[PDB]
Amino acid sequence: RNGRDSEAKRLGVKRFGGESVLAGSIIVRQRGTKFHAGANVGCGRDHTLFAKADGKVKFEVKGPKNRKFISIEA
Amino acid sequence: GIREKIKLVSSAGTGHFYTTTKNKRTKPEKLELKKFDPVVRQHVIYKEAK
Amino acid sequence: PKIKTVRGAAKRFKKTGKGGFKHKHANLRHILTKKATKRKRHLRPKAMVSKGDLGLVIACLPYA
Amino acid sequence: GFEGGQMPLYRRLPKFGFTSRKAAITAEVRLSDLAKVEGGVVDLNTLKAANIIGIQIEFAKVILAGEVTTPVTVRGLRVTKGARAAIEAAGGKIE
RNA sequence: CCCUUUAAUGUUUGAUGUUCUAACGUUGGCCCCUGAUCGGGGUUGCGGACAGUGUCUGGUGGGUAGUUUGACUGGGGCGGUCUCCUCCUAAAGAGUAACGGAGGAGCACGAAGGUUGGCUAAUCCUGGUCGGACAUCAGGAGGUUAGUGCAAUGGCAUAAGCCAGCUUGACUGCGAGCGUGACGGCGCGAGCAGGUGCGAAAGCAGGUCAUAGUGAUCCGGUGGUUCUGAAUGGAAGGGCCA
RNA sequence: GAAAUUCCUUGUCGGGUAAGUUCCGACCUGCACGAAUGGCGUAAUGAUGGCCAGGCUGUCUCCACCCGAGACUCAGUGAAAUUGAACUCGCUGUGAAGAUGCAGUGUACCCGCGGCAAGACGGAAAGACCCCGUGAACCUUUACUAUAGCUUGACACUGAA
RNA sequence: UGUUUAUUAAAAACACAGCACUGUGCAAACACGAAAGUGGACGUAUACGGUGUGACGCCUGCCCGGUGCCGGAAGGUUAAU
RNA sequence: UGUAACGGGGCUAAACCAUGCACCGAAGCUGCGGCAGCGACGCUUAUGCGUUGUUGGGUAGGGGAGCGUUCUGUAAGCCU
RNA sequence: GAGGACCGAACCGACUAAUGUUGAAAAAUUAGCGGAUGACUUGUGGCUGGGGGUGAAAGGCCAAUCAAACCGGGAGAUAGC
RNA sequence: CUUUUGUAUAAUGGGUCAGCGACUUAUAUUCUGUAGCAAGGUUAACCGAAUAGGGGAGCCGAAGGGAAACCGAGUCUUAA
RNA sequence: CCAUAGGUUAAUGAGGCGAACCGGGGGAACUGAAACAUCUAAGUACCCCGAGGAAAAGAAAUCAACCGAGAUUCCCCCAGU
Repeated sequence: RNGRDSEAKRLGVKRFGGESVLAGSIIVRQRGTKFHAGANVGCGRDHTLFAKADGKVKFEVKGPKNRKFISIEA
Repeated sequence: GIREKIKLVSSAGTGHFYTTTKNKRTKPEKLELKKFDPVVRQHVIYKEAK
Repeated sequence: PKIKTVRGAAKRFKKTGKGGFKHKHANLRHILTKKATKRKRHLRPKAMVSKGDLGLVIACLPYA
Repeated sequence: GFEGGQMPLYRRLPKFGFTSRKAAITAEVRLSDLAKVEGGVVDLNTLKAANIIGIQIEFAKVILAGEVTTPVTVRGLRVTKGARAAIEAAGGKIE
């Protein structure tokens, strides 16, 4: 009655903290947010955060809900 | 699936058409939209929801 | 005897200047209403044959 | 091109284009060949007398590919914008 | 005097029966070749444009003939499965098998898209025109236990949820850069160009909360395109674009 | 009608036997008989299938003896399958999982002859079964595609009124 | 009675006389044969071919939906032309 | 099938536990001699050869070197 | 004096058992067994030819070969074994 | 030896010897080595006193983008 | 009845064999396609007919491209286009 699964979507973090990225570089692929778009980072339609600017990757909890953001710092 | 393919044809006289879908049994109104025509580079009315 | 070109390959590929092969993209024949216009826009330029496929193509096209 | 029985790459991909039948009768004349035409007059028929183009060619183009040195006279051919600026830079007249 | 029609004597064309004989049949008699039941010729008789053969054609045709009749599989068969999505297995990056454990998809939507301006639930208590546990109204609690067109998971209050206003950006050409695949491919994308929508200003939009909703090539079809156009001018066909 | 057919089934009842999964007679609850892919009988017939009885006997209890042909010894002639090589024991264990050969340990002078058939996974035949191969053949049909044949009409041969 | 798997099966199988159905008008149907021709047969429906059943005795029920065959051709569809 | 559940003999320690020391033990390591690959060396002055470092189990497989056989030239030459 | 009558030799077969199974024999011997005036049996000629024949039907037989004989050719078929 | 995850295997093959017995050949293509000549390099058939010489028909290379027309060190894409 | 058919007698000529090549009439399948039917193999194998030292083809209803070429045959390219 079972037997079906799907192809694995290769989600997760592609560039970790302190990594230097070019602009347009995908930083995290995700389904929901689970990671919000901080400075110099777009959200994308499937919520794929991506570097809007060259610089280093920066994760930080910030906000009234302790949500993880991702900034980009040149 | 049970939505047919229609052929949005421009008003600018050029042969440029868009194609899209439509619930034919729900909506029998001829869908008309002001879309872009690359042959004339203006927004014109597209018609004829097949 | 001479090597016979795979003639169905000689219509899919053309050899370029540095030695590789250009080819039309697949997935742009029919069933296009459902395809996005961005996706159909990127299949319109000719692409270069990949690394792993190139040994299969020069086998097919010896007089390219 | 066998892949196992997977659809092969030369059948996975679309055929495109056509053969021109006018690209078979055209050739390009480098500027290196403007000194070998034996007379200083580059016709179509004098490029064949020096075995530059080919006997079945009806159209030749003179392109900027190297060192026109002499007074030359291109008659009845096409030249590019670089080759026209080099033939006249050595003292040549194009008809 | 050149018309459509309304029905005719002279009259073309298509069948129908009768009739005829003159092709054709004769495996009827007789004669001859020839004191040869073959054959041929002759002469009568009967049949007769039929029958029968040819070419084309429809049907019928295991009478023959060429072949096809899948893989997985805790041996094969039978059963079930085969592509895609979500979770777990999966070992805190990615990936990861089994006829492992559970579910779903093969769409929908011209609004359920864009934008702009608002808004904030489920349940419960109480009050009580019918009205009951629950219709509606009013307050209190509660704080998302709701809702997300459709599974499950990640999300969602700046709401991605809910309501109206106006609308077509569900644009055309591109695209730095990446992610992901053996590849074919698939995905994300700021920005630029051209035009456009929304703001009674500023301030966004290249479809939908995201992830399933799909099919390579070939061969054609349909529009477009003054790209080719087998002496030339055209055309046909091909290409390219949709 | 539990049958050349009845799965359950050695149905059940009767007969036959000291005792009868067979037989014979029935019963009918015919898994899943049946009327010319004939149904029920049926004298005769059968190197036919099954069952019983009398005779008969070495079939047997349970074998004994005898007569010839080999076997056996001598003389003459003189094969065969097989065969990696052998200085070719038992046991227990190990081990590609059933050991003459490994380990450990028992035992065992060297070499024939007649016997026997437990092992040498003994000899024989690239398993016939079972899988597999996009093997083959032949057979079937409402598989597919054809085709001979048969059949239809048009034109031809082929005309007149 | 007979026949049969020469060489593991001799039988309950096959054949059979009989029975029925069906085709067949004679240039017979059939069969062999691209054909001519020849078997059928120097026969002719009391004859021949094909099928099934299988002496004899008593018998042969019901079903024409399916599938064939046979008959009909008004309509519907339908080839070459 | 025969002890057949220390490999056996045998063992009251020749068994366990703790500690300690010695020794045995491999194709490992070291010594001695040899050979080869790779480098670094200008060590040489085509660069051989030297100097040092380190490496040399191998199926499929890849790479690099050879041996020998018959035949042709060198060959009316050399051996016989 | 009939009879696919009976018994039983030749003859034609081949039911049972033993032997044989590198045999005396690539199917036989030995002891029994069935038919034996007939759908018998046999000699000598003939005729039917391989997707063909012939078949009292076994896939039987067609030269110790038969679910498509043999010989030569395609041909060094092809062989993911 | 073969085949294998794995064989003394009781899996395969071989009684033994001797002789024969299996990666070739033609042509095309690509790459490495090497040699000649280099922006050029080479001829094929044929002729030929024949491995000479002649024969440059051709072939490949020096230019590419584009489906193509075309343009050309750029060109396609696209109104750009 | 003419006259044919026939009949006779002459002269001529033919047939048969032969290895390959050659022209014509017929014409496979295995194989390849990783199955297979279009296609392939291949107008090959083969079978037949006929001929010559060669045969066949052959003197433009041919090509070319606005210039031109000038019967057939064979070879090298064109071009694995």
